[PDB]
Amino acid sequence: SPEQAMRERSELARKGIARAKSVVALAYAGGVLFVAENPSRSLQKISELYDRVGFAAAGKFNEFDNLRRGGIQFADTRGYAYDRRDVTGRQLANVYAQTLGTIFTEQAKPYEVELCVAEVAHYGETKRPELYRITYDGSIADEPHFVVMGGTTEPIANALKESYAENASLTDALRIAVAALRAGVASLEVAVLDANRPRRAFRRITGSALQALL
Amino acid sequence: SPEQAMRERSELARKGIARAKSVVALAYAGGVLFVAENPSRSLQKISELYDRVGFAAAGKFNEFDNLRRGGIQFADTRGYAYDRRDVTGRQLANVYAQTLGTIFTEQAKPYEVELCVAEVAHYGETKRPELYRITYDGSIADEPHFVVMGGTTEPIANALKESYAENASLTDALRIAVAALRAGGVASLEVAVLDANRPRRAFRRITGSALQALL
Amino acid sequence: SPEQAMRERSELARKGIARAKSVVALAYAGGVLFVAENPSRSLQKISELYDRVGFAAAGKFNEFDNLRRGGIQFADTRGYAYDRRDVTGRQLANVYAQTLGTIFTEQAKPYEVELCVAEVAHYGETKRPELYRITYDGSIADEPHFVVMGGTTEPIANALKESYAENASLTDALRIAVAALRAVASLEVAVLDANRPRRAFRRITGSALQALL
Amino acid sequence: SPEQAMRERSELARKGIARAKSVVALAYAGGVLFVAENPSRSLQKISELYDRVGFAAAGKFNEFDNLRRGGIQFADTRGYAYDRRDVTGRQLANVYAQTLGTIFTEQAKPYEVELCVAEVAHYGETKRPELYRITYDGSIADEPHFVVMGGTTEPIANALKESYAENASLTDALRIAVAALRAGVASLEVAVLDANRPRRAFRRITGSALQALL
Amino acid sequence: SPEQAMRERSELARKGIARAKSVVALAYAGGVLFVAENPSRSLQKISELYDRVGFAAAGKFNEFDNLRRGGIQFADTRGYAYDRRDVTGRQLANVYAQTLGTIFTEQAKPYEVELCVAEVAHYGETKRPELYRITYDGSIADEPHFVVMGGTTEPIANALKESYAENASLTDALRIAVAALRAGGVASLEVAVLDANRPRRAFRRITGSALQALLV
Amino acid sequence: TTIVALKYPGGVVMAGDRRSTQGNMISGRDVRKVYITDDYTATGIAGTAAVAVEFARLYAVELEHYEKLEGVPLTFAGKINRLAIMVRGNLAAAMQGLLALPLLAGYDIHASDPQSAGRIVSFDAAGGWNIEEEGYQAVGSGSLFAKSSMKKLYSQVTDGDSGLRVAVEALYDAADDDSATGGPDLVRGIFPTAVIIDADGAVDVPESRIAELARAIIESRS
Amino acid sequence: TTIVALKYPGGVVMAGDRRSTQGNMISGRDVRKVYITDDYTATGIAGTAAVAVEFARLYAVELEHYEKLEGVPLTFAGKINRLAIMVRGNLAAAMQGLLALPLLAGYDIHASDPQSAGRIVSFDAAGGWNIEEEGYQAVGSGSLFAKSSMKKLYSQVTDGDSGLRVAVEALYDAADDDSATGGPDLVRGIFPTAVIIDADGAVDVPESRIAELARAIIESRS
Amino acid sequence: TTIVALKYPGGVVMAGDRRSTQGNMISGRDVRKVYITDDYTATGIAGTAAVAVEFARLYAVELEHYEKLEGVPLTFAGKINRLAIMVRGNLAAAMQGLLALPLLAGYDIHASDPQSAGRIVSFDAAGGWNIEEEGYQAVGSGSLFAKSSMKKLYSQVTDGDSGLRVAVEALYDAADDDSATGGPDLVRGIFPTAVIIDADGAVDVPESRIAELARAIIESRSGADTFGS
Amino acid sequence: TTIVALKYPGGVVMAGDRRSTQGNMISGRDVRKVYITDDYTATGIAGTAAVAVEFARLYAVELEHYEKLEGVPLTFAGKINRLAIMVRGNLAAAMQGLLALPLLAGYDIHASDPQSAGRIVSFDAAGGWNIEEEGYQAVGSGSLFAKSSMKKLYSQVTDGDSGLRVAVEALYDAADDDSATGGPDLVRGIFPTAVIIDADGAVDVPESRIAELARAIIESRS
Repeated sequence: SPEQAMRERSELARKGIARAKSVVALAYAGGVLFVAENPSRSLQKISELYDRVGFAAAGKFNEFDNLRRGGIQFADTRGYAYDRRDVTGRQLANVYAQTLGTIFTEQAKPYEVELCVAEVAHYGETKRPELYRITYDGSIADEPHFVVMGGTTEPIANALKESYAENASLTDALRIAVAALRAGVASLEVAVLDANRPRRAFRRITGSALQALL
Repeated sequence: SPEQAMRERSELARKGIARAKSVVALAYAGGVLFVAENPSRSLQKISELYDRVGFAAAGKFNEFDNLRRGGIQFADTRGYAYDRRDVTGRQLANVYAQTLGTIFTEQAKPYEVELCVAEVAHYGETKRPELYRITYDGSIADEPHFVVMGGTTEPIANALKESYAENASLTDALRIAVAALRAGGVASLEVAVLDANRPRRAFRRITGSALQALL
Repeated sequence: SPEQAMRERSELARKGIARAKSVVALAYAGGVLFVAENPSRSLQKISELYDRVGFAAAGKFNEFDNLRRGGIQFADTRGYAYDRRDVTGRQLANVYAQTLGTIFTEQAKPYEVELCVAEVAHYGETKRPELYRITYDGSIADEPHFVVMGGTTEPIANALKESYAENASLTDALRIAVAALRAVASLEVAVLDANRPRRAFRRITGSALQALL
Repeated sequence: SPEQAMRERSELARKGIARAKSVVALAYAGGVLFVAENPSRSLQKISELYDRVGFAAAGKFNEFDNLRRGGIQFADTRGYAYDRRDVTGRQLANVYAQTLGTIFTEQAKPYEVELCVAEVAHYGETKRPELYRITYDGSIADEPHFVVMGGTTEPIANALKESYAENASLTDALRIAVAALRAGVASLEVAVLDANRPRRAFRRITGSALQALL
Repeated sequence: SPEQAMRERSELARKGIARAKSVVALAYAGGVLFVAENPSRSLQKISELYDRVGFAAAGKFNEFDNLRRGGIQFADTRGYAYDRRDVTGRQLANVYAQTLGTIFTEQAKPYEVELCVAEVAHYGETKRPELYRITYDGSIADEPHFVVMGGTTEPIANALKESYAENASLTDALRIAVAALRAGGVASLEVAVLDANRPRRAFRRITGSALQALLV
Repeated sequence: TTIVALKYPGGVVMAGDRRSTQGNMISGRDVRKVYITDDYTATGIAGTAAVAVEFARLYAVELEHYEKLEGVPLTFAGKINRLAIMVRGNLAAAMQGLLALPLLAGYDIHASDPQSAGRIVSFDAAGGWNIEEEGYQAVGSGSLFAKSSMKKLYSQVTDGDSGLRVAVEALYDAADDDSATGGPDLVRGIFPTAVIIDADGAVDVPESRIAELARAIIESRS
Repeated sequence: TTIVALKYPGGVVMAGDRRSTQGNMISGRDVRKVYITDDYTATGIAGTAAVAVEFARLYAVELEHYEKLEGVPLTFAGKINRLAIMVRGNLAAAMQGLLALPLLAGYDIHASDPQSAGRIVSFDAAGGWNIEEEGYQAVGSGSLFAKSSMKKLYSQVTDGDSGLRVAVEALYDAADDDSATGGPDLVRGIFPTAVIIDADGAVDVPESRIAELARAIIESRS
Repeated sequence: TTIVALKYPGGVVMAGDRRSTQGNMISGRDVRKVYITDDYTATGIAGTAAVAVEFARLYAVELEHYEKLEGVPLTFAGKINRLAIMVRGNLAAAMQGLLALPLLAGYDIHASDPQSAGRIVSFDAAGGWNIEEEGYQAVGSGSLFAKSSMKKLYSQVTDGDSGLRVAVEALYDAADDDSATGGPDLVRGIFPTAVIIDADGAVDVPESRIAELARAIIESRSGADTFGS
Repeated sequence: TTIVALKYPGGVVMAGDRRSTQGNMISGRDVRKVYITDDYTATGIAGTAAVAVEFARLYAVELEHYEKLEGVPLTFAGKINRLAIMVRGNLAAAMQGLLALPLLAGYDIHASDPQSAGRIVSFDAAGGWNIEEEGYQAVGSGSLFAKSSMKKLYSQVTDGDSGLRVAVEALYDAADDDSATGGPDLVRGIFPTAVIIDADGAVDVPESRIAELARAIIESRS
């Protein structure tokens, strides 16, 4: 029954992602901002992938951490086989798309995850941030302003949909992001792909320094 | 039930192709023209395969991008093992036919896609453009004037079936296509041609102001 | 349920072949004539296999083109490993029989195809043409005068049995072939010409196609 | 269920063999005689295996041709590894028994075939002919005078059961063979293992020569 | 029902062994004696395995001939690897037990067979003969006097159970055996013995006029 | 051995000698070294006979294999590449004494100008190929002699007939200086073999025509 | 062989000679050693012809393969690395006489200063690469003579024209001292080939242009 | 060793000597070097005995293997190719001292003209083959001697018997100049062996005809020696 | 070492010496070199002891393994072939000093004439075999001596016993000339071993008979 299985697996996945905490990523003046509901001190739902490329996920941790590692593996290998500047957010999204598509199809259980790959311009370069969302079945789509994943999204999506305004400051953006999440610091994981860093954009904003923003 | 299984598979693929945006490819005076409804800046539905061979698809992106890469792999390998001029649109269509046929048969899920392989004459050469359509089950067919894939085709097919003129200009051709497509803008269209006039690499994208203009 | 599967797979196959266009091959004075209903500018259901061995098929294109390539692979390899003259139709048919037999048994889906392998004598040699028919399940059989495959065969066939004459020429048999077909640039035609020195196979296309009619 | 499998598998083999043409093999003064209903000039059901060993089969061609080749493979390899005279009909029968047994058990579909392996004495030697029948299930059994396979056997078996004359003439056997065959020349495949031949016993009786004996 | 299946599987095997001809092996003054119902000119159910070890089987020929060959393979490899004296009937029975057990478990169809491995003492050793019976599922058991396999055993078993004599002679043992086999001639029988009196290879077939003389 | 090939307006001619040697001993008197590979191509191979023959045979099968499979012949460039790959693949064995060098001659059907469609391609032991642009080429132990001969005779090449004549005379000069190359054998009637290729395809030259050219060359030098 | 490459403001020119040798013998007079690899890159390879040709052909395919697959061209650094990998891969064979060394020239489209975008990269047998910062480089048996010539003539390279002219004079000096490098052949009309690359892409220099420069140089030294 | 083969009208004859050597020592006096491969083929192998024998045996099995499998014999060209492949395959071993060179003789039932259907094929160590057009060929340490002898005697070959005679005389000439080739042994009654092939198939020549022929050659040789100096 | 075999009417005898050496040093005095392989076959092996013993042992197992599996003994030709295969398989090792050469003797129960049913087969290091037709054969470091001795004595063989005596005398002659072969040792009572095979099978010859024969031979030489 190619049609029933497809539906069940798909349901099983959507449900898992639904019962998980929410994550949000949005474009902003200095880069991209990642904000996720994360109680744990040492478990990260947001991570650096390459020089200017970031990663964020929602769902089952062991499953998305697996994808995170694979992504890092792919990026480092490319950069080395060619050059660093040949690695791009589009390539990583494309890879995740193909990977999840395969898992969803040939693995025992679908991956209960939803991913977001983001990329900002290179230092001194001028380019519009890019955000990609890959879903448990390998579907891919690029959002122009923000991405929301995990749990009940609509409430966070709409809240942000009315809230958001590009070119916002880091703080106005951080606040808008948190509030949308609120619709649907010791409980927040925050990081940015900062377009002003010379090579490695990824940077965590934690502790007191996070407090001030908040 | 094998008869039943085959049916469910075809049904699943058809549904996926149906819920997807539409794509059109048509012959014209200077080559072949590819027009697709596409919001995205970065994810493409139309691509170069080889020197005079183009590719267009509709359906699930990750699945047809997979086929696109495989196609490029096949073409580059053949050209290298033999010579560039030995690679043809017919070979590529044939390969896709066999590939999709196998997927549709032995893979967990059929590929929710529909492909079009096009070829124009070599520079200074004189030959009628060729268009092929390969469906999700491996069925292949060559259309003489245009191909339509994705979503609700009949409306677009008929609209084009009447609108069509051989040797239309690029502007005229673009218009029939856009018009035909809505019957069933630039920040929502992916456009590219196989330009028979180009010396080696025919494929070229028409984007931005250049495209706007032609519209 | 080995018996049920066997029946379903078999049905699935027969149906596919049924919904496909028809093909006919008949022995004529001049060797073998291949005539098939085919509108395509670029897809062939009739092909050369080896020097004096021809191939014709009906059913799913990607599946029989697959078999066609494998046949060419087999023939070229044998001729090289031994000698050209050691390659025969009986041999190519035998291989297809074993191949389809295996597909029908161990593959996900049976091949919706029906094949015909034909062979004419070598130049200056004197031998009666041979025609083989291999079916989706690996069954093989050699017809003495003609073979019909694809779609609704009996009308075309039965028509053929009375219509058939031995040594009917390209034109006469050719029409009988077209007639059973009905029972110009939308048709593919080729012959294994026993009168050619090595490669018997040759396509009859364009203007020459109407002339023989 | 396991009984349903066997039951089901067994029925298919029988049905396949039943709908197939019949073949007969019988001992005679000069060797063994093979006679099968065959409308084909080019496709063979009777074949040479080794010096004094013959093969005959009924059922699906591609399947018993497969077995025929494997038999020749086995025989030629054994004769080469040891000596020609070490190859025997009993060995070949044994091998087929094991082979079909395995197919019937572990292959997708059973082989719709029934085989007969025959052996005559070596030149100038004096030994009684041997006939072996191997079924689709690997069952094996040696008949003292004749073997019948394919289609409806009983009719042919009984008809032959009546007329068997050990040490009959070649023509007698041929003649007898056709009738039993008939009760069930351009449509006959005839060959014998001629004990009188110095090395290779197998030889086909075709054309005018065959006519002569009818 | 995995167990239920393992039930049918087991009936499937038993019914094949049931429908097969019977075989009997018995101890006697001179060694072990093997007697089976066998019309065949050239297909054997009784065979030599090693110097003082014999083999007998009932069931599907191609399946027990397979086991016979594997047995010979095992014995010859072991003897060569170590020494001839290191090969014993117990080892062979143990190997068959493990083999059939595996077949019965992981193979498509169970083997429709029942085997008997017998050992006589080496030349000069005084040792009572050993008879082992291995069944289609890998069960093993050593009988002190005789073993019966194939077809309807009980009738033959009981018949033998009553006239069994230890230290019994070859002619006496032969007749005793042939009788019990009737309960459930030369042209129809395969006869052989592990003759403990032989210097190395105990196994030897009793055929033709000699078998004829013994039946006399 | 000496195999020559030259371009004439509208085509190519390739001819080879018939000698075979084992050291100083003549081991062959009528070896055929020029093969018609396909309708528009001819191959001539020098070096180790066993390998030379295998090459020509395999190469022709590979070309026809592609044609049947793809419905169309390989482009001339594809043909060159396939042959080069075959040579390169024999480099280890060649270093060990199994050296075989081919000479390729053909008529390119797809070339724009027919008078210039003739093609001559030489190969080195590593598979390196070169499309000859000067009109002629040669391979084998007598190739230098033949090439020096053709250099002074080439200007007389205006058609297939004068081409074939220059080819035979070049082979004659090669035999005159290289004991490993066989000259025309008048006593046994054995002469070089040759293939001509033009728009109408590759055709074996009749022995009688070569015999006439050979005898003329000889009477001339006499 | 001698292949030269020089930077000029806004671009690069690469030029190579036409000779081929087998020991002391001239085996080629019209070999093309400089290839346009992609729209902004040119490769010139010296050494074993078979290997050199294979390299250029494979390299171009690899570059275009990436472009079609990823939708954009490899960065210039990536191009260098890929070439370097190929060279490194042939080290074993090079040790055994299959040595081939490439010279890379290109225009970097992503470089900040366009008049400075020209790139010249040399490679050693182990795949070690070096982006030339002094303006010119050369590879092959006549490379020292060419480099020493360019050292004295480089100040003259003020544009792509004088650069092409200097390149040709360097090749001429190379052939004047290295018998394995072919000078301009006035009798046959064969001249070094050259590729120029600027912001508008890589282009083959017209033979007539090179012939004019060549004749002038000859008149000058006369 | 010396093995010769020649074409006569309507047939081919192949004959070989019986000697075997280990350096200078004679290690065999009755070795049979000519084998009937199939009904219309014969093989004679020179070189390392152990390899030579394996070749003939394997080759015969391969030819018969094809026939049984395909219902028809291999064409003569196929037979040649199969043997050449076998020789090529032994090239590494041959270099290590396991060299074996075969000589093939046959009658092609499919050739056009039956009087010319005879075939002779020689092979080099790399598997290179060559169909002979001059009527004769030889292989082994005495082959040069045998060929130069046949060159002067070939015009006497007008049928099977005169061909057999010339062959025997060529082997005799080889033994006369090559210590590794054995001449006729009158004391022990050991003579060259020979196979004859024509339209009716390959047949072993009876020792008696070969023995008579050999004595006749010897007697002729004695007479001629006495007549001259 | 020296192992001899001969044919007498209705049977065969094979006999071998008892010495073992490690250079010039005598390392064994009672080695048994002749084995009864099956009821109608005997094998004698010379060369490297370790390999020689393994061969005999493996060979006998392989003959009996065939018999048990197929219910019938291998034909004599099959026995020969199996032994030859074993020798060929040891060729590489033999070139490294692990050489072993066997000598086979047997009675073919399936031959036509029983008085001529005896068989003797010699083998070379490559596995080449030869069925001896002249009545006797020998292998080992003293084989030439033994053979030249048998050549002069063979005419005396008229029965099992006279054959056995000739075999023993041949071994004696071998020891007389080859320090690696051991003569009869009277002080220790060690004598050559021997196997006799006829229609009734292979039998070990009793030490006492060999000793009587030995002494008579010695007496006769004194």
